[PDB]
Amino acid sequence: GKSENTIRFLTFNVNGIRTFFHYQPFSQMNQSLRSVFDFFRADIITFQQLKTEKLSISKWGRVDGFYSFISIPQTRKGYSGVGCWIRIPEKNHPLYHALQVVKAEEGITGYLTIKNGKHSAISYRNDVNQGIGGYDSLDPDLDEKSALELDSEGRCVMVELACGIVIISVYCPANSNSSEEGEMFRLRFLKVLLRRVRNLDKIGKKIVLMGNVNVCRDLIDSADTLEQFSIPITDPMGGTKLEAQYRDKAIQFIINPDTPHRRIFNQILADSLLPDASKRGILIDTTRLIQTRNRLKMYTVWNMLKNLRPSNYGSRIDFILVSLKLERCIKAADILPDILGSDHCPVYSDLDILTQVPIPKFEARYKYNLRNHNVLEM
Amino acid sequence: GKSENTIRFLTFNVNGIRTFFHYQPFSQMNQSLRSVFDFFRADIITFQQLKTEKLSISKWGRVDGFYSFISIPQTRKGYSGVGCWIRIPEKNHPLYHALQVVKAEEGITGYLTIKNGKHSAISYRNDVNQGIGGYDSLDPDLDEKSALELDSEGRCVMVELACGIVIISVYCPANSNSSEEGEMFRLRFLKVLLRRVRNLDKIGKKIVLMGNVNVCRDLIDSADTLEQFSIPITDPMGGTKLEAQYRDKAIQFIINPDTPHRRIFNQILADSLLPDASKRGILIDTTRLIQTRNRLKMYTVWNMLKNLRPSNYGSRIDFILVSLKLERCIKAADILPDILGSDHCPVYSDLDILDQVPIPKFEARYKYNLR
DNA sequence: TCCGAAATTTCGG
DNA sequence: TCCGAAATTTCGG
Ligand SMILES: [Ca+2]
Repeated sequence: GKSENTIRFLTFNVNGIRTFFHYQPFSQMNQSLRSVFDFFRADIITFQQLKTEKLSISKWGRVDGFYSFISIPQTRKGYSGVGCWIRIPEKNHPLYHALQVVKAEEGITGYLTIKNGKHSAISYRNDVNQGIGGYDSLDPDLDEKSALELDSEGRCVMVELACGIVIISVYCPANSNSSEEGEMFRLRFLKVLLRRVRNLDKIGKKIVLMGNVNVCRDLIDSADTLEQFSIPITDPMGGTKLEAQYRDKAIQFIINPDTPHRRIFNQILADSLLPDASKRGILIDTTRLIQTRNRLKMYTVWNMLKNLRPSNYGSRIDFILVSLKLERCIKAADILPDILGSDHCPVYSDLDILTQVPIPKFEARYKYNLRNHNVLEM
Repeated sequence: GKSENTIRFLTFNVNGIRTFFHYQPFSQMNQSLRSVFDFFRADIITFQQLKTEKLSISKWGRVDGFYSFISIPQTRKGYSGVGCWIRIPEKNHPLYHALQVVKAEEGITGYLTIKNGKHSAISYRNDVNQGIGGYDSLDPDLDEKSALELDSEGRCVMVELACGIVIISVYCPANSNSSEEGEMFRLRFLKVLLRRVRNLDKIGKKIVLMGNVNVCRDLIDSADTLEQFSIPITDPMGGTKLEAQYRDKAIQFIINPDTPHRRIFNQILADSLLPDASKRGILIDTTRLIQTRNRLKMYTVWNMLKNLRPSNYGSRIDFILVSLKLERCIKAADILPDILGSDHCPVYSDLDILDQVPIPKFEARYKYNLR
């Protein structure tokens, strides 16, 4: 179970929020996200790949006892989409002032807009009281046209708490078709994201970056590559010995020039296998911290398989990454591969952290005007 | 060489039956389908994508010694079109009573009509002595309008023999423009067709499904996808080694939710790569059975505009599928990539059957009113 | 006579 | 990467 006064972060690539509610035990919960969140005993939850539409936000955006922040594509339906939910504790709770949401933002670039008046619209970069900040040079040749296109697929939601913690929930592109246009989009997204994180860290923000990064960081987290190199997994807790016996191949997995995204992602992890990780990384893999590097077969995705978790198959591309200043707060971190309903499994981590501000305009009830989703609309 | 009890099935996406007669050796046959069928020594033949018109049926629908069953669009000329031809054996032949055509049908839904009199027509679903059967719930919400729309492009011809064999000749939609409405039409056509196959199989018919399915079943039948995954082909007979090293991509190819037509086609294949194919599928890929899964680059279509036929870079979308009840009959099966005349190549399979009547009204002489 | 539940087969990933 | 969810077939008062 979870401790009494810790915040449980939960990430889950549901691969269709409507479809995941068709599996036990969630099929018994009448499509109630509140029942799901109480089932996992979670307080800050992010769901990636919602595959939803604006009409359905009247259901996923109103959760009793929670704040809802949801980002979907502007026009394309049933594609991508990220949601983040912050539990509202009671006034007599010690984490009441900590879990106060002071800001909320959509995207990584800051060029996305929020309703400002009748026909007016202002982006997050121009409003310092609503934008979280850290937009200082995310890319060398980044104009508004490319930044809006980079944020056009509903892949990021940002939430800032009163205790100075910025939660960044991402569903990074995967480039599943192996195209040149898709690979450049993937690399540009990752570089802008990690740069945005580095900017917020210099300002002094405690950063929790979690979600589906679609990047494998170490060789031991790739069932396909371990079979390609004929490396047998005999000891389920023999990860350190495997990385010592195959030190050369473990490093080649990261710095492989055919896969620069693996190198870019490792360059921000302080606990990376690269020797100079502690001199350049600022984020810590919470799951690898608690489970250690000995645990093998610690996979969070089994592509296209929602009903079974086969052996010798799968990867780990779902993470909960925290700033160095939050390493001393990690009390628990694991995965839940027995949960069915998606080709991904949930990942959770418990952190011990221990005037009024209006609700941010990006809250789902305001961003999507849920008070008007009535009969003619539905 | 073939025995006396051997039946040669042949399928060919001619892509314009008039244009296919321009190439060797068919240009010296004076546009005689009888000469073409004798050239292949074939007994049951289906040509897809005829691109003909009602005026020209008087030639393609009157083949000496053959029954002719041709389906074309109602109004659109030079588009789609399917034809099936059954050889009429002599009375001194052991397969004379087996090759008797007892029924014939147009389309997959049965909602199409047939001539009955003067200003009065009846569909195949209402007449039991003309319809083949198996119409029981082919789709959840299928009305008369959407079904006739599904059978409006002349893409299917069904023929039932006296020995219980039902030959289904199809030219399934391809969705070339890659539109949302076209993908739904393709998916609904493929679902209704395969459901009609399972219904006729439960009734007890020995089904032979052949034609242009426009769907790749396995990764090894797609030069495009093999190059996308950066899978080189060195040994032309190393299909088992390729599928073993790339087992993940081979299975993800079948169950990929982004390409559901590949999943739907696989569920009816008894020889599908999935673990439950033996209990779940009812059809056998004759070409894959005889050529085995080792033969790579067994393509039946190539992009002519990109000149990919010389290098044998293409796909296999043309099949001859048979019921499990006909499994022990398959004596030979191969593709014929050396035959010119189209951007596809023919496919054949030999079945040993080893086992008068009024001609159906859908025959070409009755359906299109021939003198 | 509608109703539903167990048993069974088929489906999608 | 076989497995749970969906559909259907069966059974009976
Ligand atoms: Ca709780």
